[PDB]
Amino acid sequence: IDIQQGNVVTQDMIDQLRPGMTRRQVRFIMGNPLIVDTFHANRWDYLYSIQPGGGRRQQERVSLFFNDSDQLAGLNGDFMPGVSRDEA
Amino acid sequence: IDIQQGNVVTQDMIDQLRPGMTRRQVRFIMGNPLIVDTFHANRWDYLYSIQPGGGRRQQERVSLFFNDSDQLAGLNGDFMPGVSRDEA
Repeated sequence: IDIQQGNVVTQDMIDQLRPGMTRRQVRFIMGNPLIVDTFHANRWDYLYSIQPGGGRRQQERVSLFFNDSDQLAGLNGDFMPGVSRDEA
Repeated sequence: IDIQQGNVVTQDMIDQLRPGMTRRQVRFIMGNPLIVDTFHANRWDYLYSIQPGGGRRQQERVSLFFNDSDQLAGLNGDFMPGVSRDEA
């Protein structure tokens, strides 16, 4: 008991989330959000080198997202660790 | 072909990043960002259950961040997978 019919969000649902998903896709997986906020965010973009010394054309892209409190809240890039949950 | 002196960003620097870091802490680790953008973002908050039959007081918190493209760009929560990089 103790939790009503549909509000139970599980770790399995969180594990299905992937970067790039739209709000509609998240709503299907997670259900309706409990609280929604809008604010001014900042994104920081970097070129980075894997196996340093590889040259300018071998660089890849990473983006960092900061939230309302100006604290790091997201990492966009191509790492392929077998993404289960993004992070936190 | 060879990148210039002091803007070489490595995988090791990305691995040091953690959620909650400020822009000043990131700037120390990563150097000055290549491109900076500001936009309107959305955050979606959820309570979730760690295991089935948890009860209301055993729920934890997860926050989802959506970027300018209305795509999932970050996750906030408590997972403790030994965060190397916020997945992407």
